Amino acid sequence: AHKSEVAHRFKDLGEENFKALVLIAFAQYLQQCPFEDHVKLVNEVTEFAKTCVADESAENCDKSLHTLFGDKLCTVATLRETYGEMADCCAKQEPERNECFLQHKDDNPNLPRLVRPEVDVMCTAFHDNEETFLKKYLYEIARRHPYFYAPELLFFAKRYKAAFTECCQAADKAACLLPKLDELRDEGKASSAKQRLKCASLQKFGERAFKAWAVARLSQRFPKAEFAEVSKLVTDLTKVHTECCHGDLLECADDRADLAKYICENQDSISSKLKECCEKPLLEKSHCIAEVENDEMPADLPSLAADFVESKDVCKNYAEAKDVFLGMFLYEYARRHPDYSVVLLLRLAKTYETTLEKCCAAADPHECYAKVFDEFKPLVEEPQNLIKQNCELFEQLGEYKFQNALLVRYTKKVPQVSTPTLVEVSRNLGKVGSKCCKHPEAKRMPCAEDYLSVVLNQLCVLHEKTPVSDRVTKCCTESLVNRRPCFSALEVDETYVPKEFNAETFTFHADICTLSEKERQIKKQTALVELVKHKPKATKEQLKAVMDDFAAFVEKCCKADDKETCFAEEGKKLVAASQAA
Ligand SMILES: C[C@](O)(CS(=O)(=O)c1ccc(F)cc1)C(=O)Nc1ccc(C#N)c(C(F)(F)F)c1
Repeated sequence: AHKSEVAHRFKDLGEENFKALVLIAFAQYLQQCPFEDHVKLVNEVTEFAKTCVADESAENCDKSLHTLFGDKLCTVATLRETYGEMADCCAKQEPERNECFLQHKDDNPNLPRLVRPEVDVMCTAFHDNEETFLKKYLYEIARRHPYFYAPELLFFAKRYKAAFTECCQAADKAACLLPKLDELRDEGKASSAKQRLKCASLQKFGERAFKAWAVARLSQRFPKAEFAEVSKLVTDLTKVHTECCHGDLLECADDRADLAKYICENQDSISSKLKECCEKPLLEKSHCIAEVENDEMPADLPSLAADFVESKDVCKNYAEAKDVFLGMFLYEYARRHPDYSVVLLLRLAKTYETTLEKCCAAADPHECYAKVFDEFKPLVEEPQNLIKQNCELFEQLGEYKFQNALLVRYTKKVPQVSTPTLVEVSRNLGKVGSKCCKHPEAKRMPCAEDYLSVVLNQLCVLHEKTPVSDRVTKCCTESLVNRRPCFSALEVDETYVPKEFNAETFTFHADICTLSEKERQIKKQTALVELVKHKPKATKEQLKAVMDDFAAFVEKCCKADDKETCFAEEGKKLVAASQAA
């Protein structure tokens, strides 16, 4: 092992990525902390790290990264008045302190909306002080996204920098800049959500849950690779994410760089698709390897029957190494089905596992588990149908109206759920329609189903913060694999007593005329969830009336050029109609 860990990571990562990764670590633990305080702390930690590189036996150079980083964070976090119960983490020592910070990560920090300033003013600040502009980005995203995959946030940290470098020198700065920023915002929300699911799996369901997931996905991605190679990649990938999820970001970034390096040096044994990625710089290389197209599978792969049902050693091999054998099953089933969602492949492996458990205790196990693959049929057909059915509804409704349909459905199922959580989750589910229905069938399932997992997990973690519905808690705690059907099965809450009516939540203001079309949609969708919470028995027919009427007076008052009287009177008609009943 290494004398001085901060020295080892400092020299392995280089100064620039060290400081950026420590700034993220700090920002993801103490989300409410001001930017300038975090930068000062990172500066001190970094100065110290440099004394350790020069001399590894200097005073505190042999402490853990968390002891070093923890103490520095607590110089500003022991402040209970301006923060809160983050002060109690500083009453603990490692490793209990880090565990405390991990458990206090807030998925919905009460933090200001991030308003985007004039392209002209953004561009001025960028040339003025480049480094600080980019630290500000790192900081703002990390405190709002406490599980953002740190190494990818650095890649995320290299691209807006490229965007600003290029677009601030363009003739039309805004035409260059905005679509690049819009695309980075969306893909960043997708990245965050994707990583929250990896962490939720690791932290709540264990390393074994995560590995089976990795075996399934990497076997689809690298179908030419040998099981022993996939297994090695799974081990290295699992160690990387366990570290980031456990707040060991320096180690996480280092072990990821090592893995991308390993992958590119063993390319002929992994995938035929890695060529271009492996010529890119470190950050875009790692990103490219992570998003790479599936390799084409080998041509005439055998049936899998002779290794997993017909063989006389099926029950013996399972007994002697349950986990690598099932891993082998998942490797072989998943390589052959890039058209199956990861979550479907994990269900198939569980059904095979539960079948061996029952049948390897029978008279002749072979006669018991003989028709095992036959039982996969309804498991396979079921996602296919939901997706066919749901994509058809999408085509006749369009994204926006599709979202509204889910808002109404999901509000009736679980009306106790926070309104901003219902809006976000339904809108994002509605984004499955756009992103996945555009595909031919055999590509649809992984796209639609694996993305639902990401979105339902957001629902689970947002609801976990302040739980309000036992049934959501149940679906969220029961399994990972069984989450989508546990949610689909939920029926309309009859027990739910309607909400009283509040004028304010259905009264709008002129400031809505200044918002983008999208924000204005989000506003109407918010009002729509509140409508259903007020009258949950209302018919789809009734709903569309108040919706179209909402649209007309938004239309009418934004073109009324008066004294907010438009948004007042039309907000008084709703207050009068309610006081009357
Ligand atoms: C004017 C400025 O505040 C310059 S800056 O203070 O150095 C800064 C840079 C990046 C930030 F995310 C926040 C603040 C700025 O660029 N702010 C800003 C605010 C919100 C968003 C968003 N979304 C952005 C963007 F660069 F990310 F678009 C930038």
